[PDB]
Amino acid sequence: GLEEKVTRMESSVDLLQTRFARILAEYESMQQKLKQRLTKVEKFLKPLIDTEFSAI
Amino acid sequence: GLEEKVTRMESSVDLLQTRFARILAEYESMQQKLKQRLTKVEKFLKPLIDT
Amino acid sequence: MGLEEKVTRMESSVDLLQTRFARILAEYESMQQKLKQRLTKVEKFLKPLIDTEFSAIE
Ligand SMILES: [Zn+2]
Ligand SMILES: [Zn+2]
Repeated sequence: GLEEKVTRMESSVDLLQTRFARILAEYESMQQKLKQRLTKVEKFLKPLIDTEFSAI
Repeated sequence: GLEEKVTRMESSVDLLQTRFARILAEYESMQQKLKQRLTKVEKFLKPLIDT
Repeated sequence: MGLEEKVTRMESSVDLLQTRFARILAEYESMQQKLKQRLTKVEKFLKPLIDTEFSAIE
């Protein structure tokens, strides 16, 4: 019965990794979009930032 | 012998899954707050930033 | 032979799972802190600038 249990556990752990992989992929994809958005904001503001702090 | 080892691996997976669920939940919640904050900021700069 | 072999392989898979994720978790905390710092600088610059130069934007 033990070998049966461990055989099944293999597929269960595989299922878990597949779930995890997708949840992570989605988190990272969103993280990626926030960075892109943030970077556009920083680029847009760069001239204003420099106007406040950097001569010439 | 092997029964106790397998039991211990079941518990490890259990703990790991639980750590994952809770920790990813805390990261997703913080990510939402960052999105909200970024959306406010962008609202100030529209429609200029989009153009 | 079959049983012991599965137990051995399973031990290794579970170790790998736990290590992989300790590593992913470290990258997240790092990228999230950096994102927060960047956003915070933007916010801290933009509020007083709006207030003093571009006031109707609010
Ligand atoms: Zn100025
Ligand atoms: Zn091990």
